[PDB]
Amino acid sequence: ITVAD
Amino acid sequence: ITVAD
Amino acid sequence: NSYKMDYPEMGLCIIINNKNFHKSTGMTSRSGTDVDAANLRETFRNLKYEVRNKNDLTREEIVELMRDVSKEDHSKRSSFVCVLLSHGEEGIIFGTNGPVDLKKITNFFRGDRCRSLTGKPKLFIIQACRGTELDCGIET
Amino acid sequence: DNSYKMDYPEMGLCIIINNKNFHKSTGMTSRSGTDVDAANLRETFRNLKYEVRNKNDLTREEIVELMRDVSKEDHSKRSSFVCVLLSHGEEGIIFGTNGPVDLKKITNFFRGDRCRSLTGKPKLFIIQACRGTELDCGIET
Amino acid sequence: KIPVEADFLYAYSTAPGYYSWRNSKDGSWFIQSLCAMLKQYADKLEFMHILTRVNRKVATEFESFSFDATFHAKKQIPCIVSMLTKELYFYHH
Amino acid sequence: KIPVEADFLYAYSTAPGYYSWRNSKDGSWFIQSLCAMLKQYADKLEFMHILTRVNRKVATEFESFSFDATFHAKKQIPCIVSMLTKELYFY
Repeated sequence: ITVAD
Repeated sequence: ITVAD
Repeated sequence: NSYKMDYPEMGLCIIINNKNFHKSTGMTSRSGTDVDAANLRETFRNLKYEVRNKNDLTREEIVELMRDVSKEDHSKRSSFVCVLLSHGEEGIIFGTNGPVDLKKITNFFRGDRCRSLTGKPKLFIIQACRGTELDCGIET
Repeated sequence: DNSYKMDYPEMGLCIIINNKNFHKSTGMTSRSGTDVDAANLRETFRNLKYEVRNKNDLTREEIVELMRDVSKEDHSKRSSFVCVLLSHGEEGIIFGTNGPVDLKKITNFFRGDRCRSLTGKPKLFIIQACRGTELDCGIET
Repeated sequence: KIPVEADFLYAYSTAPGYYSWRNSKDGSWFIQSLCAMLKQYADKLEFMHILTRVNRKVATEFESFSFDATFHAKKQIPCIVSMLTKELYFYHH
Repeated sequence: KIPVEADFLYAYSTAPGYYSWRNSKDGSWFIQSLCAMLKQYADKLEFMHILTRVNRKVATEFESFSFDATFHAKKQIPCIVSMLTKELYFY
C-alpha cells in the first residue's frame, strides 16, 4: 500500500 | 578585498 | 524580524497535481495524490490563500503556467506558494510527458525577474522522489 | 518533546577544519582571512560550552580519517555534534589541501546507524565553501 | 539591494537522493503531515518550527508497508531548505 | 525507528551552485555573521531563527568590492538545510 514517488 | 571561495 | 503578512491578500497557492502519466515516460499512476491535492486545497483555503488547482500538466504546461503566474501583479499579495505533486529525480519534477528541471520553474520567481514578489516569501513544497536511495532507518 | 535534550553533561564537540594553504599541485590561491574565521568560531563555540578542536590544513585523506575517528568516539554524554568546514569547494565537494572530498563521505560517518551514540541528537555541519561559479548580481529594492 | 535567490523556501518531502513515499489510499506521508501540522499550528508557530514538526511526524510515525521486500519497512526524513531572510507567521496581530 | 538521515542540519554559506565570498582580512561574510548572531541571540532564540537572522545579515549588509569587475558588487544568500526533528536551544 506504500509506493514510491 | 572581497574574494571567492 | 518577520515578513509583512497583512497585505490585502495572503497570495496565490498553486497546486500542480500530476496523477496520470503517458506510459512512454515509464512512470506509473500516482494513486492517492488526489487526496493530497484536496487536503492542500482545504488547508490553504483556511490560511486565506487563493488556491488554484491544476491537474495532469505536461512539462510545457508547467513551464507556461509558472511563467504566466510570475508575470501577474503580486503587489497586493503577501507571499506566493507553489505545491508540486509528481514523480521526480534530484533537481527534477515530471510533467505528464517527461521531466523538467526545478530550477527552471523557480527561476521565474527570482528577485530580479518577478519584481512584485521581491522581498516577499516564495514557498515551494515538493512531493517527489529525489533519487532511488532507500533509508532503512535505525531502531532506538 | 519539541526541543532536543541539551542538558547532557557536555554540549559536545565542535570540530573546525580550517584549510588556508593548498598544495601547489592544485594551484589554489591561499584563503586569506580564514584564520580570523577559525578564531571567531573557536571563541563563539567556547561561549556555548562546546569542546572546540581546531584543525589546520588537512589533506583530503586527513579529513576523512579525522572524521572517521571522531565518529567512533563515545558521544553518550554529549548533547550534540558540530563540524565547521572552512575551505574551497564545489557543489557537494569540500577540498582538502590536496584535492576534493565528497561532503556526503564526511557526513555519512555520523548517520544514525553508523554513530549510535549520536542517534537522536543534533548533528550540525557549517560549510564555508563555494558551491559552484554562479554569480548573484542582486536586485535593488 | 538583496540577492536574487533570497526569500525562497523549498520544503522537500525527502532528503537529497532519496525516494519519497506515498500511501496509495491516504496520500503522501509528507503532504498528510504538512496539512495536519498547519491545521494544528498555523496560528501558534513560526513556519520553520511547523516544518520541523512535520519532519518529526514523518520521521517517527511512518514506515513503508510493501508486498515487495525491497521497498518494505523504509523510512523518510523531509528536508527544509531555507533562503528566507525573516520569520514567517501565517496569522496576524 | 528513525531515518538514518534524520537530525542533521547543514548550514551552507551560499545557495546551491553559487560562489561564496570572503573578506581578505575580516573573514568570510557567513562565518562573521554566524558568530555575530550566535553571540547576540544564542540565549534568546531557537537555532533556525538564529540562522534566519544570519541569512538576513549576509543578504542585506554585504556586497562584494573587487578591482575585477566580474567579481564586484556581488551578493550572497546562505542556505539552511534542516533534517532536524526538534527545536534546538543553546540555553
